[PDB]
Amino acid sequence: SGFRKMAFPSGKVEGCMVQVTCGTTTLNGLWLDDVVYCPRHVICTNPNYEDLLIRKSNHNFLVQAGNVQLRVIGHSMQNCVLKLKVDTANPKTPKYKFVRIQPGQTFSVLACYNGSPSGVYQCAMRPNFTIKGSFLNGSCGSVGFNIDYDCVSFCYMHHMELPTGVHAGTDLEGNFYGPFVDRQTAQAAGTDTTITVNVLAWLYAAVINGDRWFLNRFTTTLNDFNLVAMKYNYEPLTQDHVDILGPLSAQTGIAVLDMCASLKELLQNGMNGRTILGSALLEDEFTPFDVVRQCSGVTFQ
Amino acid sequence: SGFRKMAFPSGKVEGCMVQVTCGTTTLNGLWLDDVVYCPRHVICTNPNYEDLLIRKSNHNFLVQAGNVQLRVIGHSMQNCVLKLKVDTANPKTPKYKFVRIQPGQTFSVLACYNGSPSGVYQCAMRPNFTIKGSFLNGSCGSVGFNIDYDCVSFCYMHHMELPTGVHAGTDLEGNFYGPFVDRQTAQAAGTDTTITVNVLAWLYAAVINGDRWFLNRFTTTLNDFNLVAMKYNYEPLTQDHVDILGPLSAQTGIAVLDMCASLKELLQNGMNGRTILGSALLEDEFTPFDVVRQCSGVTFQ
Repeated sequence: SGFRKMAFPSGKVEGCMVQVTCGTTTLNGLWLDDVVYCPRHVICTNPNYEDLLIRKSNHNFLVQAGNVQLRVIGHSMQNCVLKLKVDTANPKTPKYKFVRIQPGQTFSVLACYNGSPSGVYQCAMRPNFTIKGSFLNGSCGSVGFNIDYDCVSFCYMHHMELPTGVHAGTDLEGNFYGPFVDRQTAQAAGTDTTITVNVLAWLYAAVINGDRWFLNRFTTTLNDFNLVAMKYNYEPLTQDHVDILGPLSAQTGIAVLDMCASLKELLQNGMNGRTILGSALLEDEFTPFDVVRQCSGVTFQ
Repeated sequence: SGFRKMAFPSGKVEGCMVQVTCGTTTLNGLWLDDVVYCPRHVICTNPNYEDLLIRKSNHNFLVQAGNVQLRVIGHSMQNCVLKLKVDTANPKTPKYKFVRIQPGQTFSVLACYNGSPSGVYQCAMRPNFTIKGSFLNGSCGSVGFNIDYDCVSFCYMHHMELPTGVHAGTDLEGNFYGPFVDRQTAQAAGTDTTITVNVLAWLYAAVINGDRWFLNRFTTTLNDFNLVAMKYNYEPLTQDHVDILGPLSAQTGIAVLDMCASLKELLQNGMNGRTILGSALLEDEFTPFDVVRQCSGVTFQ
């Protein structure tokens, strides 16, 4: 019992974190097999990165894997990330994949400085394709990921802080999440929404953990919910959402539409000083999978 | 910028997590050098563990380090943990220490099942020597820890869930945190309090992150604060607390006693629908060190 913002064990990823330096720019790189991935704004000197990259040679890239120099024997650009071919395959290379996540999906971040892992936290991709992360100067290149049995699914590389303090970055093929670019523009996060399906998964987590207050006798149709949801800046709840909550509905015997009625009342009346799962806010950064994982027993390795 | 419940990178500890089986009991063990540490309630069959342990032989203990059997060549009891001498030193043994933490101090938990690491989360030792953790059956033996440069300071081994769903365990010498025992009694958590020094450190974290609302013109003496603190079930604030908040007072230029006056008003008026650092509650599970670490840049490896 208990419920915690849990992150995946980070060792498999720590073994891949390196330091990439070229010029006066130092950031973090991801070393898989004989490639080191890192953000392309490490390239020297309003940019045009194809120009700047042809301007460069391998020996410009200093790659530090712990105490060991790493010799760059080739480079290339893949959208907003640099692929730096090195002469050594990372012996600690886990089985891995590059996958792109949907808004509302969660992942773990291994925040890094100078290729040294600093901390690990769990977060979600906001519906506006930002993440509310914790990053300081030099965290560029830190990656986000999930673990499934033994496989590391890399989904995120960190590029920049947006003026509101939220964070933007790319998948591991270099394609940004959201309408953001790796150059200095006036770019801002669009207005965010609350991930309704996640809040419902969290409420089930509260019920599983004995917090049964918020529940009620009422029920509601999906349409009538979404009419109230939209009013409170909540994502629409789809039939697929309802199906994905099914197993949690089963395990607790509270029908999905019943839980929506509780959410409806929670939105309309607030919480009146009570709390759910140690929180005075409705939490939207736990998916249905996260709840099941943290309430059934599933491990990884 | 941003602020997250961050946990230490867990790889150094994952390399030490093993599986310990004897009888029909399976739990997690900690493999450092040629010792495997684990809770003693793994011993077979109202207990008297000295009796039960002399009843046993090495070959009763099945120790699984991944795919590799581990041969137990000796055992012994150290308070509530079992030390199982094995014939192989853990090649992945990090530099480490066994340290005992004070209530109010935080640590990372690597929740494990069957020696396989499941997740990592940050938590604090409650003033009543419980932790609000996230554990399922089989998490016994999961360890808590901090990392300081390269050194893993093991501070916690998980033993049991208390009737309120909070968690109790020992340091790595087997001495419990709080008045709890590893036998079936009516034991319960005593009434908890809020870790005042931590809430103040968190408020500084909010100020550092632009959340400047809660602040005010007022001030307060330490005595007058504690008179209001005690009323709201908050730990007393000591002069040493005030000194430890010093650097954060400096960095933000809000005197410690001024921040206490804001806390005083927050306790007296509540938050009026606003939030601090994404929370509608005053958070007491970040120490002054945690805030500085997550707002200055400090790494580990």
